[PDB]
Amino acid sequence: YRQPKQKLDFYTLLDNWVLRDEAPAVEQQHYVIANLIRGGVFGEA
Amino acid sequence: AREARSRQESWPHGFSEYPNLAIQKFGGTKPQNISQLNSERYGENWLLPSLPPHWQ
Amino acid sequence: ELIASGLSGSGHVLLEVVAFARIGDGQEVFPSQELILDKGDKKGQKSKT
Amino acid sequence: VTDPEALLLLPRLSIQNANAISSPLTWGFPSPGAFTGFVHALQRRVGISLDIELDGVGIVCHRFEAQISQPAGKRTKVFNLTRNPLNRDGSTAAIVEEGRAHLEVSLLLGVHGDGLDDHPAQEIARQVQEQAGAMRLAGGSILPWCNERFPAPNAELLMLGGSDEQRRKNQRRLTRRLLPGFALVSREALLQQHLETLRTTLPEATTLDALLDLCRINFEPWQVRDKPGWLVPIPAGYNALSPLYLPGEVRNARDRETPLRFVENLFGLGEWLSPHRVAALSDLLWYHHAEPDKGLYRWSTPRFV
DNA sequence: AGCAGCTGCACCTTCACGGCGGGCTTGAT
DNA sequence: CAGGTAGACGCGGACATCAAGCCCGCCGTGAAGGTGCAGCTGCT
Repeated sequence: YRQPKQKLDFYTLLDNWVLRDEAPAVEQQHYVIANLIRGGVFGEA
Repeated sequence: AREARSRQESWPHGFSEYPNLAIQKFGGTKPQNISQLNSERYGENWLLPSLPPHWQ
Repeated sequence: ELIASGLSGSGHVLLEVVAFARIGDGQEVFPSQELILDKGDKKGQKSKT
Repeated sequence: VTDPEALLLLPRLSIQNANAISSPLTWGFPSPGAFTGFVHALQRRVGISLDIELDGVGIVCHRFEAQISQPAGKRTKVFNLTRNPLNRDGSTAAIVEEGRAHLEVSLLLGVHGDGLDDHPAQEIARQVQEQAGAMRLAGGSILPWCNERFPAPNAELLMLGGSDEQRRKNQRRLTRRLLPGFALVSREALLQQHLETLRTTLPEATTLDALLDLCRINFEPWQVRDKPGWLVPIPAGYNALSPLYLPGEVRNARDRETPLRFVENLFGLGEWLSPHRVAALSDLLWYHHAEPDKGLYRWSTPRFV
């Protein structure tokens, strides 16, 4: 689930949120904040 | 010798490794004050090893 | 006077010197450093031996 | 010319900063010319008063350490230098490179003079050892053996004295004192035979010597042709360039009562053996050979093979 | 005023120039 | 003050397959040159 073809994964929604200032629906906002709660290495190249 | 070990295709030639060379420099950063052939090769006396074996 | 009697050709005096310095537990001691002019190339050099 | 009547054994000596760079093409262990000059200095200092003639040195080299470093990403090595004082006006001095090394080496030396008598048997070797402590071997001072666990004494072993079974017992009791070391010998006939072998319709002289030192990991199938033992190039003396000048003509000589002559290096081959596979300890001695009218001031190990 | 001696300055040559490794020696108590 | 002799200790056959092995950014500077000529002060 949450495959990059259907644009509903964490990276796509985060890059749409912080860079282009278009927030998604509230459930996907819960998913991206829960991703930031889980923690990792999310840096680009 | 790298990619034809299992093959019989081997050139009529070879190489040499020369382990444990040592470089020695005569002119510091202006080697032309020593001589002209010392400018052709900058330092690099390239001394050959002649050291005694270690017992164990 | 012993060093003077050795320096005047009479003997060749052999001395043994030991020094104890009290620094502290786990602190840094400073040996001699070597003069290395050619450290080879970046990404692997040492800059203190 | 000389065959020693007795051997003197100096124990394991230590040298702290010897000379690493021995020749314009070689580095490593120092030249045997230093050891022959050392035993001639011992002769000039002690041998006149005690009516003994000291000649010949067998080199052992129990251990050897060099002060070198390998730069990052290169397989070559460089030397660690010293920091000389400033010239004047605060300017740093131009660096002249030199190498250093630490040696632990014992050497046996053959005395043949008729100045050894029935009463002097052990005080001769003690008087030699007390004088060989305040001297240097290759530019490096001899370490003096301060307060430690157990000392090491000399030996004065007579050669002809004793039965032949006792002669082999004396050779075994001398060989047991220097068994964990090695020995440097000169192999010139092997180099000449390899010259005759390698010369097959092509002319070459000195790449012969380069051939016996490298690693021939190349062969048509790969194969690595080996060599008998540790073969190493050594500086075996000098060769003349200029005619011999009279003792007061060369400007800025070392002394003005000796003829001077400009020379250059020669190069030979040698081997590091073990001291238990030779069965002869009157061998392994190094001597000078001058030939003063044509240059070629050489030193070698005669009577070996 | 005229040699000896000290200090400052211009002149000169050359791009680093590869890594999967590579050898041969070591005792007897 | 004391304390045992003897002889022997088993066979067989088998030990598993599957799928994957991270991205990013950066690596210190300073000092390590002879030689010849012009010209400037100080001295006899």
